[PDB]
Amino acid sequence: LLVRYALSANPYTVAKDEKEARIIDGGDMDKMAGRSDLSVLLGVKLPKIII
Amino acid sequence: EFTFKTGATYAGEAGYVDREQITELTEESKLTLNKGDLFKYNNIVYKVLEDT
Repeated sequence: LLVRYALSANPYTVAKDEKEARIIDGGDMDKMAGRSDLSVLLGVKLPKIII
Repeated sequence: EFTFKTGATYAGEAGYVDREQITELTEESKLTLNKGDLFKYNNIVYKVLEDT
């Protein structure tokens, strides 16, 4: 089975240190990492679950 | 392993045979990674953005 998708980032999400540009590739996560505006992450620190 | 337990991915760039060549995250290997080169743990593969 073969499935093909795009999985690109939303616009207005220019990569850091490049900023002003017009051919931004919204697929390379390495440039887009953290440089988004429509999604805000927040981790949580909790005690472990003993197994 | 159960698909719905690990959360890892094998179909795609991660691959399975590819995981053989990937460096293993160890207490010694942590202070050697650089930009680019991947690393796996619990058969979940990451890649390092920021150097060291």
